[PDB]
Amino acid sequence: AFTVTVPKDLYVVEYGSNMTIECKFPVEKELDLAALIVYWEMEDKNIIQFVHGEEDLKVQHSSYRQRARLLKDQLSLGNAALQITDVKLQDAGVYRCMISYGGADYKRITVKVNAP
Amino acid sequence: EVQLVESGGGLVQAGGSLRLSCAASGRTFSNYHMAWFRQAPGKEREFVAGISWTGRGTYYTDSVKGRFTISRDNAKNTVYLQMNSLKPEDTAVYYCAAEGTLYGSGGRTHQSAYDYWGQGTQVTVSS
Repeated sequence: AFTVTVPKDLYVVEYGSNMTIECKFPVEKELDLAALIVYWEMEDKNIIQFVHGEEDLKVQHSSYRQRARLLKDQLSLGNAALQITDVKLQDAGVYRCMISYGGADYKRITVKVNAP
Repeated sequence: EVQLVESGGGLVQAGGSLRLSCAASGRTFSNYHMAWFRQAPGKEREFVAGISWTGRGTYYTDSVKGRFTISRDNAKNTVYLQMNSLKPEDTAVYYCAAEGTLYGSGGRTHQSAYDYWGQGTQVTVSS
């Protein structure tokens, strides 16, 4: 019954804005980072793979290089928050979050970006 | 509690066709990348085909491109491999696999990226 919840499954964002999209999971205490994996994708593109307490930047898609963060202090609250800097039409699509923390779950989120 | 069950394997003439099916139970796999792998006796298990959780990205090892087609039916929790133009190289046990927690580290074509595996179905091309 490990469940990920998304406060919003649809974001509509303005061109050039920063955006933070959220996926929540149960955390009451200090994270076991040996066990925690957070994986964000959009449209089969690797945005962030977080494993052993670090973003694996080797596997990150070039479209997200120095444009994406997984907000580490939100993770400590059970919030896998993906921040994209300076959103463009390329960032419109279907995103998916995966959290693994004694069980794994996966949620889809649509992002619509408005014209420049 | 998760089970993947493959069916549809058999003996086929070179040039012929078969359709493999995998029925998943225990949880809904709609949001998971899914794949077929194959393994011949005494050889490394290899990626064959992969389908995205989007439902609309398909990926193939070069030697099966144009011959094999992967598809899924999220209402039935099933994955399919349509195999056409079968060749001697295709003789193997075929496994259907569901995305694992290290998919983002390992990549679509690596065994390490999938945590759930069926028992396999044997395909034999007359050679």
